[PDB]
Amino acid sequence: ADARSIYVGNVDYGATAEELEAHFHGCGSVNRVTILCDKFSGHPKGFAYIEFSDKESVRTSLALDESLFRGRQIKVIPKR
Amino acid sequence: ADARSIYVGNVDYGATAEELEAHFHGCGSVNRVTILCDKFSGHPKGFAYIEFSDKESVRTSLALDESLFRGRQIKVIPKR
Repeated sequence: ADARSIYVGNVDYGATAEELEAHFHGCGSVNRVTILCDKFSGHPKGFAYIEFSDKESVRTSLALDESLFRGRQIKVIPKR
Repeated sequence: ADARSIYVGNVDYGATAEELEAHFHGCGSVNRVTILCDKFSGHPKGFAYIEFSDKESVRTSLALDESLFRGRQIKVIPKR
């Protein structure tokens, strides 16, 4: 599961799983979206895990590193 | 951390951490909100963890079991 997952940095407290899936939908079938937020107002502090159905989607999704999601650049790496 | 946490059942793919914190804000200071979704369209399938700053907020938050959040009744229990 972690081998089929990416970490997505710079995700805010207004993000939804539907929005995240929609951002990564072209990379492959998504199994689970986990959003983790440590701030709920003011400057955001959080990230997400996207778990793809197939391992191959992970490499594909790396092209979305630095993409704009909800008005800010996201960091995309394989889940550490 | 798990001793300071609740499981929140029946959370949809349109929920945000800010909305969840706002629902539980009266129970005590929140440290982290984790949203976990297995469906991103159609009938939702997901849940959340709310990690409170203080253990005492967990018992308090149990009163919000069956409360309406985003138009549906949520299930609130101490994180298993």
